[PDB]
Amino acid sequence: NLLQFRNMIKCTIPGREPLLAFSNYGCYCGKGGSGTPVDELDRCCQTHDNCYDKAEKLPECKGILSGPYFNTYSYDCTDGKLTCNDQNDKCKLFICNCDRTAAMCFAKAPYNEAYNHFNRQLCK
Amino acid sequence: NLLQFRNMIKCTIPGREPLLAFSNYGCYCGKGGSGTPVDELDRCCQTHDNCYDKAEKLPECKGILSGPYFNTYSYDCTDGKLTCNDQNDKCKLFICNCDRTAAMCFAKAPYNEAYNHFNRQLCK
Amino acid sequence: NLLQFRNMIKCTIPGREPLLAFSNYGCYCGKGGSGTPVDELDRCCQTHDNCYDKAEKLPECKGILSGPYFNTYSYDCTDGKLTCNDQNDKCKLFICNCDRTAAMCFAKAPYNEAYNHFNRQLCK
Amino acid sequence: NLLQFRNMIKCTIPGREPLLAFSNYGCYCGKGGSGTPVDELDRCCQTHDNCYDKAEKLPECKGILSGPYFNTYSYDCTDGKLTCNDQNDKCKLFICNCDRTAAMCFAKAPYNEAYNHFNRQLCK
Amino acid sequence: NLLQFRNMIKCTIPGREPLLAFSNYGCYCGKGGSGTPVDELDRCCQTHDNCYDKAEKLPECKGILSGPYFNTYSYDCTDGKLTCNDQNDKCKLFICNCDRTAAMCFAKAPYNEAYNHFNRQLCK
Amino acid sequence: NLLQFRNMIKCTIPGREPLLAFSNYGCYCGKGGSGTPVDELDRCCQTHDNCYDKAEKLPECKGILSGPYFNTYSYDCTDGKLTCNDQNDKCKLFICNCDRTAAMCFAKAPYNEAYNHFNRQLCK
Amino acid sequence: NLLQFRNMIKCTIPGREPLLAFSNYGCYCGKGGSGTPVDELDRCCQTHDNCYDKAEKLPECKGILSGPYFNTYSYDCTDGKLTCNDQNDKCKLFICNCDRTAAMCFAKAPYNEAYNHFNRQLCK
Amino acid sequence: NLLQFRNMIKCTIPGREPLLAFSNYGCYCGKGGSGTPVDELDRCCQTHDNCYDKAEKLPECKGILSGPYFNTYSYDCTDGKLTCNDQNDKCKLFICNCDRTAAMCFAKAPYNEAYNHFNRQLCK
Amino acid sequence: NLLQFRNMIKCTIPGREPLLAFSNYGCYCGKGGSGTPVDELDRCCQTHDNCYDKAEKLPECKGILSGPYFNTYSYDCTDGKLTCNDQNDKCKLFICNCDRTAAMCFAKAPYNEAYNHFNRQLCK
Amino acid sequence: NLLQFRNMIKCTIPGREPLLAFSNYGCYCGKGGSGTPVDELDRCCQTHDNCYDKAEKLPECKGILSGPYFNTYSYDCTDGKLTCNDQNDKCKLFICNCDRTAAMCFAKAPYNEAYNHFNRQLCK
Amino acid sequence: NLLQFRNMIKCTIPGREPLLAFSNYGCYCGKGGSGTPVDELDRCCQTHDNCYDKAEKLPECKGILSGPYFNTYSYDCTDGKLTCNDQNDKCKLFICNCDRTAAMCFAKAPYNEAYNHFNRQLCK
Amino acid sequence: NLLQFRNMIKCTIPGREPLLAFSNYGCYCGKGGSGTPVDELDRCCQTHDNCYDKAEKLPECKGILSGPYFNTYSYDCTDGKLTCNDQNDKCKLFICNCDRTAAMCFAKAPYNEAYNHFNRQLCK
Repeated sequence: NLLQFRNMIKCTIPGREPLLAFSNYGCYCGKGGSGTPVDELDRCCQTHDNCYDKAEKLPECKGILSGPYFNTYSYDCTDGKLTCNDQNDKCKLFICNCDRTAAMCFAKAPYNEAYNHFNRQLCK
Repeated sequence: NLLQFRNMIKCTIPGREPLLAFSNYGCYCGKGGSGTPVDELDRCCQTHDNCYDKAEKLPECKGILSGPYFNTYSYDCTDGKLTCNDQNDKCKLFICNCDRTAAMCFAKAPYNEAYNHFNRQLCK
Repeated sequence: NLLQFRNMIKCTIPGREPLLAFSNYGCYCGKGGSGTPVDELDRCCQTHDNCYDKAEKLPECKGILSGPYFNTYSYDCTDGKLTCNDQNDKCKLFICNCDRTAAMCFAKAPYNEAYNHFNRQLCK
Repeated sequence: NLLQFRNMIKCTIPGREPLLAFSNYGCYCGKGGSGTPVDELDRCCQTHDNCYDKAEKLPECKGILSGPYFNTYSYDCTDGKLTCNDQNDKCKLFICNCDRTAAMCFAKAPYNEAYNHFNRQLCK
Repeated sequence: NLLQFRNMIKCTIPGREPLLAFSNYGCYCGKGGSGTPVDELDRCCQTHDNCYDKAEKLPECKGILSGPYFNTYSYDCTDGKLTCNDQNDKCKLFICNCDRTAAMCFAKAPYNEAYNHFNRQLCK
Repeated sequence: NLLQFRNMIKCTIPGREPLLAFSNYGCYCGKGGSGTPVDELDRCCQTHDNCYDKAEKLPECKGILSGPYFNTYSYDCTDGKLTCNDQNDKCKLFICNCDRTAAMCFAKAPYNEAYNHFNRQLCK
Repeated sequence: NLLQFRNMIKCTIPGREPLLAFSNYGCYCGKGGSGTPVDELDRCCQTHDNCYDKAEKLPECKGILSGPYFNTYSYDCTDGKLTCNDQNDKCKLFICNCDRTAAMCFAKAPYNEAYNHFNRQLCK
Repeated sequence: NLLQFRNMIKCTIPGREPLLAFSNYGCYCGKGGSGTPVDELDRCCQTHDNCYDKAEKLPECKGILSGPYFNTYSYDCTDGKLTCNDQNDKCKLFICNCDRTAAMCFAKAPYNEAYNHFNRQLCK
Repeated sequence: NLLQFRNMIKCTIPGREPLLAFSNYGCYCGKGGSGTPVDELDRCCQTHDNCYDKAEKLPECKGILSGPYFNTYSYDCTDGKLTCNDQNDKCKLFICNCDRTAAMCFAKAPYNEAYNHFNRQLCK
Repeated sequence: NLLQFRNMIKCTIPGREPLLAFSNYGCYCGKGGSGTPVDELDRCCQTHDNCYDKAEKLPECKGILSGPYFNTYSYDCTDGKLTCNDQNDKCKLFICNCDRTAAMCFAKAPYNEAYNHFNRQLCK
Repeated sequence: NLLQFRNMIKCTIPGREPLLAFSNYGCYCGKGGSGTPVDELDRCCQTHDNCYDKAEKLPECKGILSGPYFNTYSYDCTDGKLTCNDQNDKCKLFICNCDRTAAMCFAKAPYNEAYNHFNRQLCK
Repeated sequence: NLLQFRNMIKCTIPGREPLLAFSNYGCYCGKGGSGTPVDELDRCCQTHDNCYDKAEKLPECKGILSGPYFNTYSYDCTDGKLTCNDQNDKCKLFICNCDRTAAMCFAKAPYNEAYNHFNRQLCK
C-alpha cells in the first residue's frame, strides 16, 4: 500500500522523508503525471505508474481494495535490501514488486531539489 | 450503439433493467472507470472498455458515427443467445462482439448489490 | 516544438494557415482528442498523437523541456521538402520526425472542409 | 430516439449529414435552444423542442427510456417519405411525429450556412 | 415550507424518512425536473413542481418569503390526515394544498425501490 | 430594444435612471427571474419576462437580431404617454407593447429601495 | 429552524423584515462570519453562532434534521413575548432557546444602519 | 495512521470493509463534517474529529508527518481487543487512543446503510 | 496590526526579512494553517493563531478595525526587547502581547530552510 | 452608445449585421482585447478600445451611465457619411468620434471570415 | 500604507469612517476601479488609482514592501491639514502625496450616498 | 517566441535553467505583473513586459502569431553574445530585441535567491 511504498523508499534511501521529497517531483512523481521525465528519478516514477497500470489489469488483481493504494502486501527490509514475500496472492506480489523496483530505482538516481514542485504545464 | 448494447444485456439477462444494474456498478461499469475491478462482473466492464478502446484504433473503423457509442451494427437475439451478423463492415462486426462478449460475461458472472452505486474513491 | 510543427505544415501545404485548418479538424487534429478518426486527415493527427506518446517514453528523452510540445529541434525546409537535421540528440530527432511525418501526411490527405470545427461530442 | 431522428433527416434530405448541418444551427437547432429563431429552419427546431416538451407531459409517456431522446418508435422511410407506424404505444407515436414533422420541416425550409455555427449570444 | 412538506409526508407515510425515499427518486422527486416521469410516484413529484410553478404566479402571492419553499403555512396532521388551516391568506393556502396533495399522492403510489437514487442522465 | 425599454421607463417615471433602479430588483427585475415577486414592481418584471417569452414564439418574430434585446421598434413618448407605432412589422409591435405595458406597470408600483440587489436564493 | 428564527425576530422587533436588517449586518450576523464583532448587535449574532455550535454537540441532538438550521421546534409568540414550548425533546428546546435569546438580544441592542451590508474583509 | 485506524475497525467489527462503510457516512464520518450527527455511529466520528483536533495541539505532537493521518503508532489487536503499546512517543499514544476509542465506539453503534453517502447540505 | 507584527520580528530577529522567512513556513506560519506543527517555530505560529482567535472573542475587543490584522497598538523596540505600552485599551494590549510573544518565540527557536515553502498536504 | 456604434458600422458597411461579424473577431474586436491584431480590421478594434480608455479619463466624462457602452450621443449618417453633432457635451462628442473613426476604419479593412471567433489564446 | 491613507481621510473628513463611506463608492473608490467615474468624488479615486500606478514605476520605488499599499511614509495631520514630511525617500514622499491629494479631494468633493454600494456593471 | 527567449538567457547565463531562476522571481519575472519591482533583476522583467506591450502596438506587427509569445524570430548566439538577424521583418526584429535586451539585463543584474518564488501578495 501507499505507506508500504513510503517505507520501502526509507529502506533504500535512509535519512530522508519520502513524502517530503518524492510526493510532488518533476512530471511523474506523485499524482498523475504527463509529458517527459525531467531526469532519471522522474522516469523511475513514470515507470512506477506504468507498473500500477499493469496491476489494475492483472487477472489476479480483483476485489475490494485490492488496488495499489490500499492493497497491503508482505515484504521485508533487511539491511537496505527489500524482498517481496507473497506466495499466495499474486496481485499483492505484483504490486509489491512495482514498489520494490521503484524504491530501488529511486536509490540509484540523483535527486534535484529544484525539480521539487515543478510547474507541470512545462511537462508537454 | 449503446441502445443495442442495452438490448444485448436484456437478451442474456431478462430479469434486469441494464440501466439500473450496470450503470454505476463497481469501478468500470458505466461512464469512465479506473482503478482495479471489485469483482468478476466489474472485470467484464473493464474488458469491455478496452474492447471499445481497440475499436477506435481498428483500421476498419473510420468516418462519422463509426464509434462504439453510436455505430449501429446488425445482430440477433434468439432464445437468449446473440449472434453478430455483420460481415462486410468489420468495424461494426468488431463493436458487436465487444457487446456480445460483455453481455454474456455479465450473465455468466455474479451480481453484488453491495457494489452497485459503488464509491469509486476506493478504486485506486 | 509546436511552433516549429506549424511551420513544417506551412512548408508542406504552402496555401494555408495551419491554425485555421488543422487545429479543430475532426476528432484528433489539434490535440486533446479521442474516439474514431473521421477520415485520412484525422488518422494523420491520431498517429501524430501516438508518436508524441512514444516520444515521452523514448529513453533518449529526459530533461527540462524535452517534451514534444516545447523541445526545439533542428530542421530545414527547402523546396517543399522537410529535413530533420538533429544527429547526436536522438530525442529531438524523434520529435522532429513525428512532426515531419504528420506534415507530409496532412499534405497527401484530402481536406474535408465539412469536418473542420468538428463537434467531437460525436467522437464516441 | 435521436439516432432515428438523424435517419429521418437523411430520408427527407439525402444530400446531407444531419449531424453536420443541423446539430449547431441558429438558436434552436441541436442543443441549447433559447431566444428567437434566426430563420424558418431555426423555427423548425424550436417547434421540435416544444414537441419534445409536450412528449414528456403526455400521459401516455411513462417509464424508463420513454423520453424522446432514448425512446425507440417504429417508422418507415420509403422513396423519400416518412410514416409513423406506432398504434398501441401512443408515446412512441407522438415522439415519432415530433421527429417526422421536424424532418419534413427541415427539407421544406431554406438552408443558410451563414447561420451554421451561430453565435447564440445573438439570440437574446 | 419544505420542512413542513417533509412532515406532511411523515403524516401520510409514518415509517419513512422522506429525505431518504423521496429525495432522489425517479426524474422529478426532490426538485430538479426534466425528462419523463418513470412511474406514478414520479408523476406525483412532477405534479408537485407544476403546482409550485403556479404558486409563483398566483396574484395572491407576493412579498419576501412568499415562495413555496420558504412560505410557512398553517396546517394540521391528526390521526394520519392533513388539514390546511389557512383562510385569511390564500397564497399560504394554495402552497399548503400543493404539499398536501403531494403527500397523499406519495402515500397512494407504489414505491419502486429500484428507481430511488435514479440517474437523471436517463431522463432525456 | 434594451435601450428603448430603458427610455420608456424614463417616460413613465421621470427623475430616475432605470438601469440604476430596476437592474437587480426583487426576484424578476433584470436578468434571472425565479420564485415569487417581492411586490408589485417585481411582479411587473415577472409579467414582462413572460411577454418576452411569448415574443420568441411569435410567428412574426424570426430573423437575425429580431429578439427583444436587440430588435429596434418604433414608439413615441409624448407628455408621459407611450404609443407603439409599428404597423408593418408585428414582431417589433409586440415587443414594443411588452416594453410599454411594463413601463406603465412600473409607474403604478411602489418602489422599495431595500429590495435592490435582493438575495435571489430567498426567492423560492 | 431558521424560518422560525426569522419569525421570532418579527415577534420581538415588529417594525422590520429580519432578512433586510440582520442578514448582512456587521461581521457575524447572517451566518458565515468571523473576526471581531463591531457592536452589541454583532455580538448577539456571535453568541448565537456559539449557541448553534453547542447545539450540534448536545447529547440530546441526534438524528436526521436535528441540526439548528432545520430542526423544527415548538414555540409561541404572544404580546411581543416568545415562549419555547418543547419539554421532553431537550434538543429542540435548546435550539428554540438559542433563537429566543438572539431575538430578544437583537431587540435590546442599538441598530447601526451604517454597519448593515458590512464589508467583512474588514473583520480580520 | 489512516490504515491503522482502518485495521482497528476490522478488529472491533470483523467481516466488513471499513473504508467501504464508514468512509462517507452521515455528517461526520469520513472527511470534514459539520452539523449534528444523524445517529450514534456518526457521533463516534464527530468525537473522533475532536480527538484529532486535540492531538494537533498536544505539546508532544510536533514534527514532520507526526499528524494523525501519517503518524504510525504501535498497538495490538488480540481477540477483538485493542491495546495501545506506545510508551516513549506520547503523540503516537494519544493518536492511538483516539483511534482505539473510535473503533470501539463504532462497535457499539447501529449501522444504517441508508445514512451512507448522506447529502451533507442537510447537516445544518 | 500585521505591519507592526512584522517590525516586532525585525526587532528580535534583525538578520531576516519576516516576509521571506515566516510567510509560508511549516503548517501554521502565514495565511491559515492546519494539521500539526513541523517544529518549534511552526508551533509558535500555531500558538499565535490561537491568540488571535482569543483576541477576537475578548470582551474588550469591539468596533471597526479592532481585529488583530488591522488594530494598531502602542509598543516599543529598544535593544531587541519589545514592550507593550497599552494600558487603557485592553484589546490592543492583548493583540500586542500575541505579537510580542510570537516574535520572541520566533527568535528563541530553530529555523529550518527545509520547512520553508512547506508542502501543507503533509500537515494532516 | 453600443447600439449607435453598431448602426454607424451599418452606415459605413451596408449589407452586414455588425453584431454578426465584428462580435468576436480576431483578438480585439468585441469584448476582451489582448495580444497583437490579426489584421487591419482587428487593429481598428484595438485602436477603438484605446479611444474608449481615453474617454473614461476625459474630464468631461463623468456621471452615471456616461460610459461608452450606455452614453447616447448625437450623430448623423447621411449618404454613407457620419457626422458627430454634439457641441454642449464634449464627452458624448468624444465617444461619438471614437465610434465614427472606428466605423470608418472597419470599412477600409478587408474582412476575413476565418478570423471570426478566433482562439484568443493564440493572441500572445 | 493603506492604514495611513485611512487616517489621512479622517483628518480632512472627521465626521466619517473612511472604510464605510469610500471603500465601495462609485466605479473607482476602493478596489476594482474600471469604467467612467460617476461623480467628482469617484474621480478622486480614479486619480488616486492612477497615482499608485505611477508610484510602481517611479525609479525611486524599489524593494520589498515599497508598494503604495504597504510602504510606510512619514506625514502629519495638525488642525485639519496634511503634510508629507519625507525628504530622503522619494518613493514614500510620492506615495504620501498620492494619499494626501486624494484625501483633500475627498473632502472638497460632494458625497452622494445613492452612489455608495454602486452596481459596477453600470460602469461600462 | 518564449522558447527562444529561454535559449537567449542560456546564452548569456550558461549554468541556470531559466525556468528555475527567472519564472517566479520577484513581482515581474515569469509574466504576471503588478506591484513594484523588488530589485534590478525584477526591473529587467518589468522592462521586458513593457517591451512586449509596445510590440503589440507596432504598426509593423499584425497577422496570426505575430505576438511576442509565439512570433518566431531569427537570431544567433555565438561565443556568449546575442545577434538579432531579422531585417526584412521589423516586427520580428523588435520582439527579438525585447528578448535580447532582457537576456543581457538578467546576466548583468545580481541574483538574490531570497526573491525567487516570491509571494506576489506582497507586491501591492
